[PDB]
Amino acid sequence: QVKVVVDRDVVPTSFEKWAKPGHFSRSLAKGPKTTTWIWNLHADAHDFDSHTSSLEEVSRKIFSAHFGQLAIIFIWLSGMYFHGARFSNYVAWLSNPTGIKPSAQVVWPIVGQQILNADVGGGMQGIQITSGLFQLWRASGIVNELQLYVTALGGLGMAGLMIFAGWFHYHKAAPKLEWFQNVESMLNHHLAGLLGLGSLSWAGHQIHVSLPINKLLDAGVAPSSIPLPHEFILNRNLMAELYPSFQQGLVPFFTLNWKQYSDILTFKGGLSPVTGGLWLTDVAHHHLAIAVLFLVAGHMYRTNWGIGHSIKQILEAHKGPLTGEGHKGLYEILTTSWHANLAINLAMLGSLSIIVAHHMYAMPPYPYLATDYPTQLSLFTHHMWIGGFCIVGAGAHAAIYMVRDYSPTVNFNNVLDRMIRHRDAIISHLNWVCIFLGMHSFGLYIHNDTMRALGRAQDMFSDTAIQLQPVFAQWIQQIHTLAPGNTAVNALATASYAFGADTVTVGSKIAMMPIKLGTADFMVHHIHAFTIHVTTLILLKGVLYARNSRLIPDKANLGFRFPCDGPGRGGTCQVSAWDHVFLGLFWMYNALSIVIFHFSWKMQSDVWGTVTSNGAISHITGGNFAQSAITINGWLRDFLWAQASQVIQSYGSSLSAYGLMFLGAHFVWAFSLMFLFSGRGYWQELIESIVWAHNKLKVAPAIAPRALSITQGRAVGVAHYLLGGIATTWAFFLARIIAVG
Amino acid sequence: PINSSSLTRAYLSQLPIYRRGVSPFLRGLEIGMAHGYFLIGPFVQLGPLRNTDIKYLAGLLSAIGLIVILTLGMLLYGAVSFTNDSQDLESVDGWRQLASGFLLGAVGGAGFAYLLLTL
Amino acid sequence: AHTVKIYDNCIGCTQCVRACPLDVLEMVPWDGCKAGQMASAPRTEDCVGCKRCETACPTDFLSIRVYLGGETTRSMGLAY
Amino acid sequence: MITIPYTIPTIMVISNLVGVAVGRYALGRSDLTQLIASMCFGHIIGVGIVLGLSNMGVI
Amino acid sequence: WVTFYWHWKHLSLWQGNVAQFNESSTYLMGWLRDYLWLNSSPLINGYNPYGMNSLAVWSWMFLFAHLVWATGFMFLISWRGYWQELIETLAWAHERTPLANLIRWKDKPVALSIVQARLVGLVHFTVGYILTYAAFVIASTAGKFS
Amino acid sequence: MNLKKYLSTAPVVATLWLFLTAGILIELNRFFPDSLFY
Amino acid sequence: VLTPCQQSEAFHKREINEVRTLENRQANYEANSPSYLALQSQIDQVHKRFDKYGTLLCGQDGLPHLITDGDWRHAREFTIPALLFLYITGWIGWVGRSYLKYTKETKNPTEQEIILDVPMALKYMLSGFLWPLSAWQEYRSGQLLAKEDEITVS
Ligand code: CLA
Ligand code: CLA
Ligand code: CLA
Ligand code: CLA
Ligand SMILES: CC1=C(/C=C/C(C)=C/C=C/C(C)=C/C=C/C=C(C)/C=C/C=C(C)/C=C/C2=C(C)CCCC2(C)C)C(C)(C)CCC1
Ligand SMILES: CC1=C(C/C=C(\C)CCC[C@H](C)CCC[C@H](C)CCCC(C)C)C(=O)c2ccccc2C1=O
Ligand SMILES: CCCCCCCCCCCCO[C@@H]1O[C@H](CO)[C@@H](O)[C@H](O)[C@H]1O
Ligand code: SF4
Ligand code: SF4
Repeated sequence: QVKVVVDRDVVPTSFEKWAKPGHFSRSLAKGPKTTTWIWNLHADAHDFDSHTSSLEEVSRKIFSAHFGQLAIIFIWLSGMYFHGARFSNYVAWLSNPTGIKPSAQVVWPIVGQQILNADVGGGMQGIQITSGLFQLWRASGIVNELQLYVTALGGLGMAGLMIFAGWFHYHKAAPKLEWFQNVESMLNHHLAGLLGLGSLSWAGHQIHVSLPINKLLDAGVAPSSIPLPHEFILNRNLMAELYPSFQQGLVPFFTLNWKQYSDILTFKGGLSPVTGGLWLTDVAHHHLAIAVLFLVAGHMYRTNWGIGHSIKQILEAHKGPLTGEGHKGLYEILTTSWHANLAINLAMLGSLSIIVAHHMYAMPPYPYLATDYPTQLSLFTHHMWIGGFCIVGAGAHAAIYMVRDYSPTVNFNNVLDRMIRHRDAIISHLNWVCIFLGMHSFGLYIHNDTMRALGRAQDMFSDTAIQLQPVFAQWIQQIHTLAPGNTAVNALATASYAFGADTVTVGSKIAMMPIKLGTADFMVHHIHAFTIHVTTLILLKGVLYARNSRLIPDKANLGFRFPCDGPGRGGTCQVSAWDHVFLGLFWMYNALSIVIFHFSWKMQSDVWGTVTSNGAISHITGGNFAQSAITINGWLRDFLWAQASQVIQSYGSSLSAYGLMFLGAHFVWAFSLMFLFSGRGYWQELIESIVWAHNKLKVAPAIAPRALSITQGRAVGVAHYLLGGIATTWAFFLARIIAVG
Repeated sequence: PINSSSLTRAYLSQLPIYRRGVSPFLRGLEIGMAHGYFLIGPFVQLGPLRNTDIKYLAGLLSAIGLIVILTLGMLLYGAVSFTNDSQDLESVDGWRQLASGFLLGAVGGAGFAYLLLTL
Repeated sequence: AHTVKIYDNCIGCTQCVRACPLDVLEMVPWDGCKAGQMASAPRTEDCVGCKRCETACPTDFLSIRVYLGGETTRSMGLAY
Repeated sequence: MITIPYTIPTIMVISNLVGVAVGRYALGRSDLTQLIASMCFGHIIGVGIVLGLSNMGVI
Repeated sequence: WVTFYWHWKHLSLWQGNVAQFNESSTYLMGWLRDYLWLNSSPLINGYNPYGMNSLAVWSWMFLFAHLVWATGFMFLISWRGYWQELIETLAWAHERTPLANLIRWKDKPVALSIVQARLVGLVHFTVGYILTYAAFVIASTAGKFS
Repeated sequence: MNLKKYLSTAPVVATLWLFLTAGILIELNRFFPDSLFY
Repeated sequence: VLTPCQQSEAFHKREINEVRTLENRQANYEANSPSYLALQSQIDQVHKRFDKYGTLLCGQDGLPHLITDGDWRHAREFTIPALLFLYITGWIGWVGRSYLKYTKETKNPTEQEIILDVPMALKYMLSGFLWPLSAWQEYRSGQLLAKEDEITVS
């Protein structure tokens, strides 16, 4: 049944245990006799299934910690609304968006760095936004500074409700585990209550705010003659002029004459030719479809009223012959082990963020988003990168399930461990697919590299040479051309203008051009399938060989973050289920580095740029992809040598901070290698040879100065390899596209 | 266990090794009779001499250029491993007759493919 | 073989034998310590050399010192 | 929505009664939630039939 | 750093603009801008989709030696026991497959021990490093002259 | 009562000293900018 | 040859070029824009920047070089902030050494280093002001150094 039992006055709220660092771990409350206690203090700050095995106390800790995370997010969005309010040129940006570059952050005038304040127009300078906040505010209908101030102060208000909520839900009203293992109610309220009322209420905001406002701004009204969203609901008369179905009220809704709501809601697709964004009639209609569809979706989980499913009777019913037991056990796995839930939710969250990137470049949903190309780039790139990292979090927390929370009694002959019976046949065929795709994704590049270098360009893989025209992608893209007349019957335009008709231009800037895919785009998709399969190899090898390998048959007895076993078996460095995640972060850097190096160079050759008189065309590199992506000298020369030139000449100007975050990120990238290659068997008596020089001058530190441990001494090589490696492409990309677009 | 069924066994059991009794020169001559017809293929359409009228002869010379390396590695494998003289494929003499069968049957398959690029 | 040698610092606390997942190490009654024990390594033919013993050797400095010697099938720990 | 002659509420109560006819079967207890669940299902079906009947052909 | 410094000194003497050095060598974008980005222009144009010239060997060696220098990092960073528990998967995949389990190894497939692993990562690091810089010295000075 | 012990720890006093000397550098470089003499 | 910097040609070329180059953005605004006042303050901070580098030595590069010989004409260039700096991290180093030889003799020296005893810390922070003739007089007692500490095999 469903009932909420809540402990009250769980933990006293004095600052006493803040004076005891490492109070939480009895393995770590001994105090630092060495400096490894300092880093183990932070490596055990959130090992919640290592504090105490009692899942009640753990579950209180995590559920209260989420409110801390949402508190930091409301401080973050209240920060973005205040930097939109006081510091941004958003009010002036709302007048002419295609001329004024978006800027919020206005750099304080200290030595030199006042030159970072870019005169982006609007009469007021500051460093240029690439996050695209102004496009979401024009979409959301924020008119003047007042809604940015007020929505910022409401952001701090919700931040106070999340700090007070998390304090309230760890200390003075914290629930039991029976509240938490009541998971049909949790899905029942997140499908329906969170996402259902979220999309429904957001359809309320778009119909009663954005459709009148972004009809008026689509008509080009200055941001003074625009009435407040306030004034559209005192009377329907200001909206019946704009959309004449508001005159009928809700009466055609309750009589189901929904043909009448073609003014407010429609299915057109394509893009607005005036603003370069999606039709907010289509977007508001869309959030109604998520509204009714998710409120349908929420009510399939029996909680108290004996109507709905339980997950147990679903997973038992799929008792397939080739698995034997069926899915028996997974409702007991996913309601007793948090790390498995974190594996699933980080996989689907990360892949959702990748889906977000791919759906934002080709269907740019905000007005004047595809006009300013840096906000179009970096919202592909950023969501691609967190969309990467969360999949490695799936590959880690799946293994953290498999090491800690695996129990073969509940998990006996089901769908799960029958994989692990033939995990040699899993990982071996991933090994084969990785070699086959590596040959047939990169050997083609060494081929075109040699044939172009050997002069015989007749033997390359270009359109002129031995072609590799992608057949399937061009065919289904041709289906997407033929959607809105044939199959999407009530549509007008296609799903995007990456598919079908001629390009959409706003302010002589190409918003979206139909992307052509020939014989170079092919091979880069096989790069992506390749380096996706390698991360899948390391992150399934990290899970199927997590608990008990055939090399080391007791890894659960060693743990998750153990470094190794020893020099035995000829050396067993880097063998834990954590160490595969260590590897999958480098392959994350590889895979996404060539995803965005496909994105930011195919769409600087095939989509973006300007249009001139008589509708004539001009790309940024000028069609320089298919003759140049086929090689690597074309890739490195014509992309990394040529697109760097606006990052490198950026000194003396407002783009020079990217000229600093470019070199410094090469420094951090290069600085990771010191941690990756060496190890603490060097640094420990290098350091102790310095401890002689402190013992001579009586400057012996009382906390004994060890070197780092092994797993920290490689985790930090990841976290510098990625910070420097990611911030190189960050500074390169924003300094490339701000310098032109 | 799985992919170990009677259709698996009935397909593998009549392959040109797992079949019961064939002389090793013919046992390898079947292997070369397949593979020599095979390896002419990916040198005619995609080879470097597909532009002149040596589209078909370069498949012969290049493919036998592979086959000498293939039988050479066959002689290395039977030279190093398979030391005993049980006279079958697990021997020296039966393996080198398996390799010689693969060579002569492979060159014969090369000539058969070359004379079937006529039609 | 990976030659395991067990010196006269071995005060017989038996975290070595409990730490060895190969049973190369056993305890021998040796009247030279307080526990009367001193570890022995008779079966070093199965000794991997993973040095899991030397981690759990709470002597002054490593009564049991593993020297990496021969590399057989069993001492390399290959499955096949 | 018109009166007693054939209209959109005419083709709704048949969906409601076949909905509760499902509610006699899908754990067919005679409680409140047979009607609140099952009249809701036949309500969903009726809404799927009314306007899906409106687009392709006569209402 | 020695030969980068010498080479960017004498590329400023031989071209003549020593003022190009002395004003733009005391900061790091002076090196990466004024030396590596500018002086790899005749290197990296070593062969185009338009054609090639005599420096295509040095640009092909250039990209080649970046590949050597990055195959070093597969051994230096990613150490053994990953591959020691992955060669076991390949050995299962060959022991279990039909038509090829006849062809069985004599020397058993074992991942490289970490005395060797850091060595071969070191060797690809040197070969990639030194072939990259011997590509760049000769392609650069052969491109600005001759 | 024991908050002042938390405000005596290593990272907090590290921020309350490097924040302070950081403010010495910035406030000493707004008042006297471009200071290469002396 | 290091010319005196106030008369070097390329120096004043950089004066005209940077005042004019930064001045090019100043005509993008009206006479009472806040940015226009900010670039007024910035032009002031460039003419002051180039007048306050008058007694330096900018050579043919037009960039002010330095001299680290202790020529006593270049003392404000290098040696005065040299002695100043050595005083400052002699302060810091003597504070840290004095605090470690405090916490070496306490109850629990481990907990002393996480939680700094801000009473005794800010005692030693301020008391370590005269480290030449206090560290030197603790050196003459044979107490700054040590002997027979830890070492490896030989
Ligand atoms: C329909 C009701 C409802 C709603 C709206 C939510 C919403 C949420 N839950 Mg949640 N939950 C619910 C019922 C609900 N839950 C029930 C019934 C259970 C028990 C089975 C849980 C158990 C649960 C867990 C275990 C966790 C969440 C978490 C979350 C948050 C996910 C983060 C997010 O999307 O940020 C978007 C943020 C918002 C949309 C702001 C939402 C704030 C509005 C005002 C709704 C909150 C109303 C509040 C729940 C009513 C409490 C009653 C009380 C005041 C008397 C989100 C706020 C996760 C989290 O982050 O913890 C907080 C988490 O770990 N929930
Ligand atoms: C640029 C350097 C580099 C290169 C080439 C590779 C290549 C490879 N890595 Mg890798 N790796 C690298 C750096 C590199 N890595 C780094 C820096 C890390 C640090 C984290 C890793 C970590 C890593 C892991 C963790 C794993 C790999 C794996 C693999 C293999 C994937 C299968 C494949 O693509 O086969 C195709 C091979 C190629 C594309 C290489 C080029 C081959 C050309 C095309 C053909 C042959 C050339 C020529 C004809 C040879 C004959 C001539 C010669 C004999 C004289 C592949 C060989 C995986 C593995 O074991 O295999 C599945 C694996 O699990 N790597
Ligand atoms: C791995 C990627 C790759 C691929 C696909 C190719 C492909 C090609 N290269 Mg090549 N090359 C590569 C990498 C690659 N190269 C690299 C990495 C280098 C540098 C080391 C070179 C250097 C190079 C040179 C220098 C030259 C070529 C040339 C060629 C062409 C002819 C070669 C030939 O005869 O093929 C031989 C093919 C075979 C022997 C076939 C074996 C593979 C078959 C198809 C496998 C089939 C198995 C089957 C599917 C099993 C399932 C069915 C079964 C169960 C029944 C061909 C297009 C030549 C040329 O002129 O180009 C036109 C040439 O001069 N290449
Ligand atoms: C108690 C303060 C203190 C003192 C007096 C010294 C003194 C010395 N260190 Mg040092 N050191 C310290 C802290 C200190 N160290 C810390 C915290 C670290 C870790 C980052 C190091 C790391 C370190 C290395 C790696 C090396 C030295 C070396 C040396 C010697 C040469 C001088 C030098 O270059 O310093 C080096 C100075 C630094 C690396 C940076 C300074 C460290 C911090 C930032 C300042 C210390 C202030 C301290 C934290 C204040 C705390 C007390 C206060 C709160 C009450 C000299 C005896 C070298 C040696 O052996 O030469 C013979 C050598 O190679 N030290
Ligand atoms: C796709 C597919 C497939 C595959 C394919 C293949 C695998 C093929 C093969 C085929 C082949 C591969 C063929 C062969 C041919 C051959 C023949 C028909 C024979 C004849 C004979 C010969 C060649 C002879 C030779 C010679 C000469 C000429 C002279 C003297 C010497 C000798 C006798 C050696 C299958 C069916 C599985 C299934 C379905 C699908
Ligand atoms: C350099 C290096 C070290 C040495 C790193 C040292 C131990 C850490 C240096 C940074 C710490 C944070 C210095 C401590 C200083 C304190 C922060 C106090 C300073 C005062 C203020 C800054 C607060 C390793 O321990 C190591 C381990 C394994 C593989 C490679 C390596 C490795 O390459
Ligand atoms: C046969 C008699 C039918 C009478 C039909 C009346 C239709 C509307 C029913 C509700 C009456 C009030 O109408 C509302 O008016 C408000 C504002 O006054 C708006 O919500 C809508 O117009 C109606 O809902
Ligand atoms: S040596 Fe160390 S570990 Fe081995 S027994 Fe004596 S004490 Fe226990
Ligand atoms: S060597 Fe490896 S196996 Fe032999 S004892 Fe020491 S640890 Fe146990």
